[PDB]
Amino acid sequence: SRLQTAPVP
Amino acid sequence: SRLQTAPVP
Amino acid sequence: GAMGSMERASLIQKAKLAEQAERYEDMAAFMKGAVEKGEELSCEERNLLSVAYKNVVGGQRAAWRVLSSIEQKSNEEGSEEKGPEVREYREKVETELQGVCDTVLGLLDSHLIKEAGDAESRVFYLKMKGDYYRYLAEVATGDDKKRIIDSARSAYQEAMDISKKEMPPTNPIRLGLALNFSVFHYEIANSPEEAISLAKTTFDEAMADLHTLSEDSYKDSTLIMQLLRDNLTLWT
Amino acid sequence: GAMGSMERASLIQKAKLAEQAERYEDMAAFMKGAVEKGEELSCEERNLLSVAYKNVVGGQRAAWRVLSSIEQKSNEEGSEEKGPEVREYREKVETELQGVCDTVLGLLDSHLIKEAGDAESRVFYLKMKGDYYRYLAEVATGDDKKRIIDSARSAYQEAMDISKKEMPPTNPIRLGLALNFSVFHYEIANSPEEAISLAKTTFDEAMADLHTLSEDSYKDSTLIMQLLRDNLTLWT
Ligand SMILES: [Ca+2]
Ligand SMILES: [Ca+2]
Ligand SMILES: [Ca+2]
Ligand SMILES: [Ca+2]
Ligand SMILES: [Cl-]
Ligand SMILES: [Cl-]
Ligand SMILES: [Mg+2]
Ligand SMILES: [Mg+2]
Repeated sequence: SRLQTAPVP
Repeated sequence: SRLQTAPVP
Repeated sequence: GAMGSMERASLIQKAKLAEQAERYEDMAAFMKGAVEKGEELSCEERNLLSVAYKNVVGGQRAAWRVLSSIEQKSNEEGSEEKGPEVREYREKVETELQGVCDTVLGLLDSHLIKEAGDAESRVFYLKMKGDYYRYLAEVATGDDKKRIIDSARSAYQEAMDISKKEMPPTNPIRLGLALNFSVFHYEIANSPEEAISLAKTTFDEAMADLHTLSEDSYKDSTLIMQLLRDNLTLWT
Repeated sequence: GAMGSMERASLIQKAKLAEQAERYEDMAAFMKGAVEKGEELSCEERNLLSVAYKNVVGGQRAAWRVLSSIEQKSNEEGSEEKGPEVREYREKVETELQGVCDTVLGLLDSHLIKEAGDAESRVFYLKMKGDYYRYLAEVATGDDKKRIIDSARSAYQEAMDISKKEMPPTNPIRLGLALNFSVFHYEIANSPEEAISLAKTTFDEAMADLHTLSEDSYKDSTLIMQLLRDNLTLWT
């Protein structure tokens, strides 16, 4: 992967 | 598939 | 318009950057600006114009289909009535799509087609005219629909007549034109037999000319031929 | 503004339609209009607002990264100088991104945050404030950059303090806040050890509270926990 941030529904 | 038309580069 | 102060070469450079960034609305505005400089377009530039508007109108078409489907479901018996909002928003998207189509058709009429003398350019532009009238047809209702369909058909026919006289059966532009006119016949003009006939004849005539091609040209032609085959498989 | 004449319920209905159609710029305009009606937002409505702007700014961020990379390549030694166009177009995209961020921050300041009394709403909005300052930080240069970073940090901290006092360690909003603040530390504030510490502690405290959850809540929490784990795997 790369870094991930919070998903949006 | 479904129907296809011409692609664009 | 707003691109009036930018150099033609800078507009083309930025169109290429916008393609890389997947910023297709920007790409279309840059290429509209380039067309409005009034010089004919090169083969590469014609492709940039086509890529830009196809991606913009493609987004609109997809959204319109989603909304039309929801709308049609709401107008079934036993559907709880939820007010005017679905129809309103579908009409908003529809109007924006019609506007993009009208912009492209405007560019072709003022003055890309009339200044196009070579077969490769004239066929490209006439195919595009057919395509954008066909996109208008997808959303049209009634008598407007009849005249729009005739306009698409007429543009496609003119392109076909030139392409048959002036281009080899393996030419990608000729193949893509035939592919799209065949879909026109099947989906818009309610002529599935004409669609199937056109796709088959186009495929078979290209097959018999492949022997003349270089490895790279062979790859370009066979890619579009496979699209004809895929449609024929669906239709028969 | 332009949504001033549309009912609040109609704006929310159309936001949902625009989500289905993947028309996120429209979705954002509808939700801005709903916020400007001046009533607090429900949990579902807050999610629609977040979805809309995250998709808009995400497109801009992706495009900006593409353009920044091309720009940086052009400013290497032995790079043929091609004029101002790359910098110009990167600045255009950058300005549009800054404008979206400023619109969101404006909505939070006028007056979503001050009217948010419950922890679930206040933490949501303060996280969003942190996020949109962080997006501004990604493109900022120099002294502006320092104040923008401090603004992001302050918003995230305030959110963390509330979430720790008022929400369980498995709460999805609390988990997503911690995920994003950890990325802030790693990517923006040049504090990789703080990033790793925050992600680890957050993960371990959620793990120990999973036993309290229903099957559905368990699924929601473990999804975000896996994101913390994925980052930790990259970083260590
Ligand atoms: Ca000039
Ligand atoms: Ca000419
Ligand atoms: Ca009202
Ligand atoms: Ca309140
Ligand atoms: Cl509307
Ligand atoms: Cl620009
Ligand atoms: Mg209409
Ligand atoms: Mg700037």
